[PDB]
Amino acid sequence: TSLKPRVVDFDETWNKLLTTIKAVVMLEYVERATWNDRFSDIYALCVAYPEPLGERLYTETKIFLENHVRHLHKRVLESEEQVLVMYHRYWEEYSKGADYMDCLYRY
Amino acid sequence: EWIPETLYNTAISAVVDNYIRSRRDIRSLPENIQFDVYYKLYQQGRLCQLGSEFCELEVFAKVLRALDKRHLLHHCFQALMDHGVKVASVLAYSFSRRCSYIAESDAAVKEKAIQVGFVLGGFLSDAGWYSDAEKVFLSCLQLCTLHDEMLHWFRAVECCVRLLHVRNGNCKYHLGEETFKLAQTYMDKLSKHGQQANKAALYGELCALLFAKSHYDEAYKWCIEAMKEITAGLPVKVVVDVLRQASKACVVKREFKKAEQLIKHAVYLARDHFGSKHPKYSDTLLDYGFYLLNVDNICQSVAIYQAALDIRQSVFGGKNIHVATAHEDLAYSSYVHQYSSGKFDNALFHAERAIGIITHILPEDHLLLASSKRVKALILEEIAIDCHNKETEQRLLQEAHDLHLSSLQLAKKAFGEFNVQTAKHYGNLGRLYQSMRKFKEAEEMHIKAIQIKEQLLGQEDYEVALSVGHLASLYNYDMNQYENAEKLYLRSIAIGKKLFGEGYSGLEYDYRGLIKLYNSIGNYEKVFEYHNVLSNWNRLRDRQYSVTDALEDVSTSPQSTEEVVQSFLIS
Amino acid sequence: EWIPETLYNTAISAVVDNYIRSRRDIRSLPENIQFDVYYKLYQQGRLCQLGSEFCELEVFAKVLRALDKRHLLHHCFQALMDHGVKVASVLA
Amino acid sequence: DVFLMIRRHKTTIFTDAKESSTVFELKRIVEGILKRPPDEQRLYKDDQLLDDGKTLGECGFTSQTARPQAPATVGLAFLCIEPFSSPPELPDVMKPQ
Amino acid sequence: DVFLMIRRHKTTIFTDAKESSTVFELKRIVEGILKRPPDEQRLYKDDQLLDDGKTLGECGFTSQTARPQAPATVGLAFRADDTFEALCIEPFSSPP
Amino acid sequence: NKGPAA
Amino acid sequence: MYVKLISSDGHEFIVKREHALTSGTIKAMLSGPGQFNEVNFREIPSHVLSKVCMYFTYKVRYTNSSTEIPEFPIAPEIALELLMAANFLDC
Amino acid sequence: MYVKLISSDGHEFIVKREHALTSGTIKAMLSGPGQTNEVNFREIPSHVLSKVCMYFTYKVRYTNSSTEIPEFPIAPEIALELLMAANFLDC
Ligand SMILES: [Zn+2]
Repeated sequence: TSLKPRVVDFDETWNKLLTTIKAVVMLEYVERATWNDRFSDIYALCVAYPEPLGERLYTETKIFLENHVRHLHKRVLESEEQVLVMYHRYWEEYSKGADYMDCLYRY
Repeated sequence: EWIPETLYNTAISAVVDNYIRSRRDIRSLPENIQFDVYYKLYQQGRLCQLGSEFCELEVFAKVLRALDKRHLLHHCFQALMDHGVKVASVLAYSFSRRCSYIAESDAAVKEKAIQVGFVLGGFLSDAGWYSDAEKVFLSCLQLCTLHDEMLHWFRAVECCVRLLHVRNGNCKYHLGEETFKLAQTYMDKLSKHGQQANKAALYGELCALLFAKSHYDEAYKWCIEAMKEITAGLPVKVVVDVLRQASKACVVKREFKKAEQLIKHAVYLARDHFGSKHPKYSDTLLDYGFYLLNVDNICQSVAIYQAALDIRQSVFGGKNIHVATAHEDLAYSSYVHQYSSGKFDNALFHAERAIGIITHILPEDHLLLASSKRVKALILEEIAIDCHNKETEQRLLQEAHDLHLSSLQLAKKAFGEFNVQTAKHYGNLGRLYQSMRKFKEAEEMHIKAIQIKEQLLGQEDYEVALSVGHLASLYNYDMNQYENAEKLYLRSIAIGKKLFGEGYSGLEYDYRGLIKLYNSIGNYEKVFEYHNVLSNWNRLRDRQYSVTDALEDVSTSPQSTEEVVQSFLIS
Repeated sequence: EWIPETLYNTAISAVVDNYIRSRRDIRSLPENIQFDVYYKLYQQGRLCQLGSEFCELEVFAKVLRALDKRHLLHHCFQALMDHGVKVASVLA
Repeated sequence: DVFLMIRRHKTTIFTDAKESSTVFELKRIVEGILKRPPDEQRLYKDDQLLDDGKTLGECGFTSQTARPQAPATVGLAFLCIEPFSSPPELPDVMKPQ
Repeated sequence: DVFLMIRRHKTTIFTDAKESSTVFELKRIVEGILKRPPDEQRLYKDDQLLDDGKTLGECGFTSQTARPQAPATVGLAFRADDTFEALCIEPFSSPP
Repeated sequence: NKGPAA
Repeated sequence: MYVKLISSDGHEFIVKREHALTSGTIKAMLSGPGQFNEVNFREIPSHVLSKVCMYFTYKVRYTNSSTEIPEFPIAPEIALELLMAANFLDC
Repeated sequence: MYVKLISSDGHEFIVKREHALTSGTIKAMLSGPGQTNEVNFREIPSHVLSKVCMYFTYKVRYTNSSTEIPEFPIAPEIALELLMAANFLDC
């Protein structure tokens, strides 16, 4: 369980990562134990054996946020006559969340 | 102000001093950790322990993935090649040995080998070890032609574009044509199966192979073909490689306007993505300085080569073939810059290094020696003229006479008798025989240099005009038939002002030739006129010669990637 | 004309490519083989790999008993000194 | 030329035949060792019986898969092919321990 | 300055003070971490009795032997059931 | 003057 | 204000916040939703984490110091493990 | 005319006689009171002998071959034991 490089499946680790990262953006309460663990799994994926899962992680979080803003853009688009209050409603939940995700992906 | 060492750097030195006990478990470290352990071994000077693990392909596979610190791997790799152990040769052999073992294996394991082959083969191609990069690329090409799938021909064409690049720098031009023909087999097969492969980089390699064999008509034809298929989605390294070798074909085609808009953008684009201390950036300057060398931009042509060499020297260690070629251009640039002054002090030292680096790493019959030994012989020729002691002159001219014919024979074997480079040596020998007092042999050499170089280039070319000047300078002094040189000199000035204007360096020795020709027969109505021409010559070029380098000349480029491509193509 | 390579010379190329994973296993081989393994190190140019195999007195003694090819051994021992490794200083 | 081996229980025949050589004539070579009739013995590549009429090149035993470095394999029956042995596995070294 | 590795069971309390600082005022630092009375814990400096008063000058370790590069340790435990527990410090681990 | 271009 | 660091085996390594923030990782570990003090390490064991906390006090006060800085002592056996945790802690 | 070969596991490696002339040790089995000729080869296992007699077919066909001879693949895992047979058989 040490931080030595090791072979780790990407689907299971991403799925366990997907729960918290879905709440890191679009701010929500996340458990203390999760934040410590969800930073460890990033090291375990970028230092994966025998090939680092950094290209996969970068292109899967990008496609994760691809399905986030697009799903968020639909809600703002259908909210006619109140786009300004809705745009800032999610921007404060995203711009801080973007720094929140940048905080998690430091390594 | 005594900033404490980072725990990252502090722990690096903590395991290097205990390397022997923990040697096995260092290979289990992460790649970012692993590289800094090895780079510290070079910094401490423990090259033997550094070379104790780069000789394994698997260890060197992880190290090659440190893309940010690739500039440090090159400096360590060259250090090992000066340290002794042939880490380039063993890695190529070890990769080629393991490559043939997965021929019957699945394509999942196989595809990893090509990925390893391209990063390792590309690195050795960057490091200059073309003789070992070829064996790497030939192995990965073999895998791509085993199982017939659409992706396999998509990378087989990617081997032949780089196979043709490691054979252009290794002077294997005879095998270069076969690779291009072999490339068209998979390229056409991919085109039939609904995939038009990009013929931009692959056509771009002929812009150097045919340029090397002085096939300027064919190279410029392939210069246009290569430039058409460029695309903004291509890698920047691929794009800049096309522009450099396309610009070179324009310089020898006696076209200057479209060449500078190509190569300056090549300098700008290379400096942007890579930087000012990258090997690809320095590769552009040598091609860029080739433009400045032929447009009589002599003042900054030496500087741009001096800048180019310093980039390679900071990244490519000591005895490296790329440093020698950088040494080669700077050695010749100082040869023409110090022609009137005679200060061939650093010119010979760069030339001496050019011989020194290549002879250690390349075979004695390699063609790059012929290019390298030619310039050093030109250094020895002008040195013997400037020296006062006649005993020194008679020895150094023979030493230069040794190099030219040894260089000429290598050119003759690889290029054929009817080629510019073989005729280029004939022009050198004619000038050499003038200093060697073999005037009758000088006459034979000059007529050989002018009946062959002019035969295929045409009646109007830069180098043909100089070859006339060599024989024009002959009849003025040794043969003393001034009627022959009267028509010859008139040709030298004629071609000189077509492209270079009046203020050209070779024209100074041409206008002076007419006065010297006229002074013998007592003609004076033209001597007074041509003395005013020299006064016009002495000022007009020096009116517009003020100090200005080329790195800030290009500066930021208003021209974009597409603004340069279409402008050159339509014109 | 184009003779096939000897099985001994083919197998000696197999171990030398696998040197990292079998460096510790090569010390148990007979004395008439260990010289060939360390000779293939020098023939391929592995000067730095060979230094770790001659600075050790325990394994250099087995190579020393292969006196049939001592003329080849004198060249390898001289090669490392020009290479830079002071095997003689370490052996002493 | 086509090189291949046959194993019934523990035997291994390293014989050679032309790419157009058929199946009937190579059983005579096998008869010289096992002393068994050619019609009684039957050979089995990739769990498939081979006819006597078809040649070695018509069943897939071509030159590239039957090289003199790593030839193609085929069974034999009158399958009970015994594996040779398990080589001592080598640590990956590069793999973390 | 004098640096300490005062610890108890799983705790590895990190703190710093001056060379002439009182040993008593270090307990106020511990008071600000675990929210315990200063007399609740007992300082077992090198498995022996250490008075609540005194000072770090003559405590038994100075700035030279307690640099941040290698600070010294002092045992600690809290009084449970009105009885002062003995020191119960354990090694971190046993790496190979 | 000086020499041919390389 | 004090930050509690727990290793893999549960042994805690409380230390001041100011000396902790010299590490980019722990700066990006307490920040975000973890602001709530308390962080945990699933992979890092105690013996190496004890040395990291030892380094934390070393960095802050020896920064831009006029005197010559003594070298940081690292055990030869801990040297490999501490280096592995150096990049992860980014300190 | 046919030369047999037994292994540690009892595997049979009956092959052609003139394919075995490359290794002189096999001829020593045929020589002496050995003159199929019974041979005992217990110390060398079957899996490595699957490459020993495999080399014989490679050896005899490429004797004075006009084309360039491809290398004989020797797996890195079996490299150590196969080299034992190379010196033992003088092949
Ligand atoms: Zn060395």
